[PDB]
Amino acid sequence: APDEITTAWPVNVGPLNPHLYTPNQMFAQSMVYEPLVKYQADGSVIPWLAKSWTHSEDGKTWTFTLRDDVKFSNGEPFDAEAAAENFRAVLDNRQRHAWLELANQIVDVKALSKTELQITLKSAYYPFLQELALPRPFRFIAPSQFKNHETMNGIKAPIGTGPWILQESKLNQYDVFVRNENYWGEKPAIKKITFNVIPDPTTRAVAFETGDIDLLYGNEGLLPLDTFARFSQNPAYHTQLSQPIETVMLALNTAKAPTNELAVREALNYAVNKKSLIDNALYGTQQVADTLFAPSVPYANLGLKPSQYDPQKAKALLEKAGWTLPAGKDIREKNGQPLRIELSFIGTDALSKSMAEIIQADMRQIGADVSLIGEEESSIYARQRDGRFGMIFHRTWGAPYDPHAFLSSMRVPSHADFQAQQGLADKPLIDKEIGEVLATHDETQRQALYRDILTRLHDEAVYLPISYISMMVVSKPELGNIPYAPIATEIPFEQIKPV
Ligand SMILES: N[C@@H](Cc1c[nH]c[nH+]1)C(=O)O
Ligand SMILES: N[C@@H](Cc1c[nH]c[nH+]1)C(=O)O
Ligand code: NI
Repeated sequence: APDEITTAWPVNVGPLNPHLYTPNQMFAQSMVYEPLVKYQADGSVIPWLAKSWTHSEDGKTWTFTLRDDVKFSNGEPFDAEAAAENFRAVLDNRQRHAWLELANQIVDVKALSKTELQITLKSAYYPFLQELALPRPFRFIAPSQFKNHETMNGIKAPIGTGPWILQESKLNQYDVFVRNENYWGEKPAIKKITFNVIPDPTTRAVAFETGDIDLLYGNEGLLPLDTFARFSQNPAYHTQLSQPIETVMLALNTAKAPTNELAVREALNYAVNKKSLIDNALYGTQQVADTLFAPSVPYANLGLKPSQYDPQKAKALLEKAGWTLPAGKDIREKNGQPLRIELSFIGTDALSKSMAEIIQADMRQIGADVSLIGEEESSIYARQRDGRFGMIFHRTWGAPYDPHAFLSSMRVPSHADFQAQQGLADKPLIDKEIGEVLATHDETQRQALYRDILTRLHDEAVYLPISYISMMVVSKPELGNIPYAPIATEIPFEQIKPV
């Protein structure tokens, strides 16, 4: 049928618990569950599940007027008490959400009326509405689907209020979404969406060529990039490559030898030929990243000094730092210890593996011995949180997490960042200023705090920025131009109009 589409994703969508993370896929969570306010391209929010709201004079107590015509997909009603139960179920696992400051800010959530929801905060927290608009965790499953009054330990059926329903899910094969015919808002033209679980990038390309796939949508790992370029030349196909949405880099571990020496981290930053890396691994399709955030990110246009490819400088830095070449070897030594660094990455990811090989070859030219450790995704995430890495692939999160939610998350073991920053003398100051950037209502103070935080991180060579990556689309021409969602982790299926 024309109003049905088939697409692909490398893994199943997961249980679609609205209040957990791995292995739930964010775009899928955003198809089924909804927020109180909805994020916009211009950077604002609009009323969503909340029709309107008011706030106390001190800005700590917020009262939302919800919509009254909203039902979960199973018929049960969405009301303040339902909302209140969700927030409660979230905050029971508050430590897990500590990366997002709103989770540490909510003091109390009370259902006043059927339509009146009251939230109480520790402070007049300015990112309040924006953080409510995020995919997760502050979105709403039917309280009837809790397991023993909790969500943190699992849910029953993923029942939400969103315009899509998870109808069927088969492990390593497919997930199927049907339009929710009792959705409170405008109805999507598409009635059915079938996600074929196809882990391999090359297989995803082949599947598209068969005619069986209407739409591929995702980041730079979606298809091999030489194939995508080929596809873009094909008048029978449609392709798109958005403007950059986020940074891909290495996180260097400042608390683990030898990446604990500033001079090693700087030397590493000088050793990699990023342009050559990008041309070769990314097929010239992306741009070179010099800083944790691109200068187009709010608050990040700071004129930070780029590290250019300079192996001469790199080897000079190392020499001064006492890392010398012993007779008969090409790897440097300091106190009888070889300059070994462990680079961990997801072994099944083609792009990471390819970049890692390039990077390893680059560092060998400065006398650094990089060992590649490709592992399962879960093992990689585990190393990110406990700090068991020398260098680790890492990326930023896109709008609207960048930069504020991403900096916030640095303060706890969330992704790699906290652990990578442990060895820095000024780490406690950085964490303090991050807190202050989230607290201040003065733009001028916020500009300064961002400059100070981002400048330290840059000058202390915590990261090795590689590239700024894009979204890509491959589609049948009959679907027309495919739009992008304001939240980079969401896919705007509800906006696709078949013929
Ligand atoms: N935040 C997730 C990791 C993740 C992958 N993609 C998005 N987030 C976790 O720690 O479980
Ligand atoms: N750690 C948060 C934020 C994030 C956005 N993208 C990846 N992570 C989450 O996974 O929900
Ligand atoms: Ni995450």
